[PDB]
Amino acid sequence: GRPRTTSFAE
Amino acid sequence: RVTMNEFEYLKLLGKGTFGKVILVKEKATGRYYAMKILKKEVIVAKDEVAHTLTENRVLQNSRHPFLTALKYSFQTHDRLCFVMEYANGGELFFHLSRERVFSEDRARFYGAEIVSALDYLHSEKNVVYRDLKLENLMLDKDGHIKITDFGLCKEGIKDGATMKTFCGTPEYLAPEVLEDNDYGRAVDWWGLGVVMYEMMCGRLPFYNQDHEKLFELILMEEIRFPRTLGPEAKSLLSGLLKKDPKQRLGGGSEDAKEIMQHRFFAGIVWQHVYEKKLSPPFKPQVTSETDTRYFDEEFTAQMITRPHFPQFDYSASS
Ligand SMILES: CCOCCN(C[C@@H](O)CN1CCC[C@@]2(CCc3c(ccc4[nH]ncc34)O2)C1)S(=O)(=O)c1c(C)cccc1C
Repeated sequence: GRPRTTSFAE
Repeated sequence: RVTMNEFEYLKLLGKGTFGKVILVKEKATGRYYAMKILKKEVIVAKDEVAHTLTENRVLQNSRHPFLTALKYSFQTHDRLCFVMEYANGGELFFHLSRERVFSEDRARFYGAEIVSALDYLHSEKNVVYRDLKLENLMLDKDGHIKITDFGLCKEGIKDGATMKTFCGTPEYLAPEVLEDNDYGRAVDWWGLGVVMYEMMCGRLPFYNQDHEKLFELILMEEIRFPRTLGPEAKSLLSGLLKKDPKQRLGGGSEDAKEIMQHRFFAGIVWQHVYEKKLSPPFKPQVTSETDTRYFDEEFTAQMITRPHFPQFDYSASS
């Protein structure tokens, strides 16, 4: 299903 | 205790912007581990230093059946290395990329183990995890959950204490975080809700490729419920995906205790969950110690090739 996601912080 | 040369480098498990994870064997013990190898220059360049040190502390300080265990940390001139227990089952993301939907029983089993782990993080460690997602959830050789990737954790967070950092994974961000409000530990139950939704429904509850459209859905749209979903599953998902954290299941003083009591979990003896006395729904089917069938061929088919991080180096004891 969905593409791999990416963790982040601002 | 250890260096780069105490290990054999067998199979690439994954690779990203910050480095790679390699299935390794400890020369002295014959034991297999997963070594996360991060590029110091990238970590510095992306301002990831405090996250890496946070992941290190949280891993060191935690002991739980459903949290990934750390054996060694050390560093080189240009590298940071975490030697963690190897989870031959890969990511939940791997499995849901192939199955599409788990049964309610199977989703309940993983959900109970995740609750067990987050309850421990909140209650015992005063930690809020903040990055629950299919990619950060692994299965060990017996089919039990292992949470990974503690770099986004908030430490020293008690009961209702609040947090400010805009962080996590866009698809999984809770409404109160998108509202630019101070938020508490109930963000973790939102993340549990999105993961349970994905497991039982086979899609994210909110999705657009565009982040602004995605964030709008999260803030504005009620969740849809596939007609296959039973009433207690619907109720659980509905309660975990309450947009107001004060109304969310687990959003009060009792935290995880409120989720544990929910009728979706009616079969479940929580002490048996912790003691791992409940039969896993899936046991990874491996033919050897080095069978990496639950990691993407894209990675496993590949051949293997400035500052001091203070107080990073570590070796486990008991
Ligand atoms: C402080 C910021 O660094 C962190 C940012 N990265 C995030 C990754 O850690 C995501 N993880 C999510 C869970 C699975 C991975 C790979 C397999 C694995 C572990 C952890 C413990 C394990 N035990 N057994 C296997 C195993 O990590 C990658 S990454 O994006 O660079 C990256 C990706 C996508 C893929 C592979 C390696 C890396 C480093």
